[PDB]
Amino acid sequence: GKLPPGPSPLPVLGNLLQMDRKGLLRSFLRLREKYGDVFTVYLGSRPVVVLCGTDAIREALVDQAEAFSGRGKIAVVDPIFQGYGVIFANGERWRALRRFSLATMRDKRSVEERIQEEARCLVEELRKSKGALLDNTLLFHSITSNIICSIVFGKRFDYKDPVFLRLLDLFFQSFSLISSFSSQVFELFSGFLKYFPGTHRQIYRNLQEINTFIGQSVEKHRATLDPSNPRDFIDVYLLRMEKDKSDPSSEFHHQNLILTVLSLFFAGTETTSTTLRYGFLLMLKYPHVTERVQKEIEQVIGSHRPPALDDRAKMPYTDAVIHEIQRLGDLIPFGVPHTVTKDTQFRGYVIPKNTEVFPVLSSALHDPRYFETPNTFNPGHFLDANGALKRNEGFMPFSLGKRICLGEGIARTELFLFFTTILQNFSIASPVPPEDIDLTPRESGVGNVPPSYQIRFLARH
Ligand code: HEM
Ligand SMILES: OC[C@H]1O[C@H](O[C@H]2[C@H](O)[C@@H](O)[C@H](OCCCCCC3CCCCC3)O[C@@H]2CO)[C@H](O)[C@@H](O)[C@@H]1O
Ligand SMILES: *C(=O)Cc1cc2ccccc2c2ccccc12
Repeated sequence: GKLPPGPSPLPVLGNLLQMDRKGLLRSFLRLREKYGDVFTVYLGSRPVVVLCGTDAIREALVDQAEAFSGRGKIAVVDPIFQGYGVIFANGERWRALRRFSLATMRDKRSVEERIQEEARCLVEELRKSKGALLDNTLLFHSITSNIICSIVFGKRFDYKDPVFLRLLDLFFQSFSLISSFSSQVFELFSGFLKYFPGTHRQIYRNLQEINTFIGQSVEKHRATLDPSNPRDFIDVYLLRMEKDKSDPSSEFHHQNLILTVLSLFFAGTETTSTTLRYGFLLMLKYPHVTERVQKEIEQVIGSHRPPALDDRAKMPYTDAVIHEIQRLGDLIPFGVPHTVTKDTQFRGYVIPKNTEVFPVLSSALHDPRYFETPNTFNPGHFLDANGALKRNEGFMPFSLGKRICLGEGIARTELFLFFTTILQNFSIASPVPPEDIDLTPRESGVGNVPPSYQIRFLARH
């Protein structure tokens, strides 16, 4: 017995009265001030253990990896996934799906070359605009999704493709709704609120419309399949289904196929797109940073050949900028919920099997032990005296352990290549003066959404 300390819950409302009106994160952080780095809060009738500060998150996700390798539910999307797909699977199912998903993408065209192709495509599209004002939200969604579309469907979509844009539109307005205050209220009281209209029904329709698109893509694949030459993620999955016909315990069937594909879209598009969008807002607010990036781009890569992934090792400052963008961006602030896979002894407290655990990544990315000024943009957080890249234990935007972001490599490959290839060909400007640029996110929840802004991409001759 004895859970981490916490405020006295009510039978139904849990700790509702102890919460902050600003959000779940702001509630989590306010309770840390009173109860410390590891506490219990009751979101409704269920208890969750919240983990604050670098040291405590590492003590759980790294030191007791297996115990904290369990995935928790998110109320607004569970109806879609229902424990199927790689993100929300558990036990043997997750282990199977994740291993497959790693091994599949770990090896036609490499993921690096696909990203380079999208980079080239983006630069060509940005030249068209001829240095006019634009909101980069749409294009940043397109490129990120086009990487996943390349991995999954075995091709990419033109930026002004209407069906692509329509399904992109609805898929992305889903993240806006997921990160809303209303959806956070739904997290606590889904048991009652599910029978009533709300954001959750819209998120339901939007994700089902994509599941439907995936479903029929799977069928186009099943019908154009060449076993000798699997073109993408789906083909490899389908061939795996054939190999596991006789095995009754195989997880490689329809529901897992559909929802793993969505999972790769659901996870591998938005935050990447948002990180890039936040990136350029900071790059507008700090032209001198941008200038030493482009200076480093010039020195290492040139202005002729496109940037490649082995240039990163030779570009510590740009790498430090990217790290710092990711750190300050803080796109998944209270992380994605884990559960303990068994009864777990932790920091003198005992966490009962299947209890939900919240690794607050914001409290780690803003840890004053590891960063001088946690609230100020400073690529220097990741630079030593020699101007070399410097690992920082507080840096965990992809979380840690067995559940670490399955697509870390891909993300950082996207981030690097997109940032460098854009800034190689383009200098940036905005009608808003640097010192007048606001960084406060438009929405804050399980995802942070940076405010929308106008930007110029001016070709460099
Ligand atoms: C800006 C880039 C990205 C960031 C910061 C990010 C962050 C995260 C975080 C915080 C988690 C939760 C891990 C946990 O349970 O603690 C996660 C999980 C996951 N991510 Fe990402 N992500 C990014 C992009 C991607 C990409 C490009 C992919 C692949 C296409 C991807 C695929 C996944 C998957 C499959 C999981 C669940 C893995 C599991 O539960 O075992 N993500 N990511
Ligand atoms: O090139 C023309 C031929 O290709 C067609 O493919 C269509 C298909 O109808 C269809 O696959 C496609 O629509 C794709 C919508 C994009 C969905 C991807 C989203 C899913 C996740 C969230 C964001 C991206 O549009 C394609 C047009 O390029 C069809 O196969 C034919 O009708 C047509 O003759
Ligand atoms: C950024 O990738 C957004 C995001 C990722 C994610 C990854 C795994 C599980 C759940 C995730 C999210 C849930 C809710 C909102 C955003 C995300």
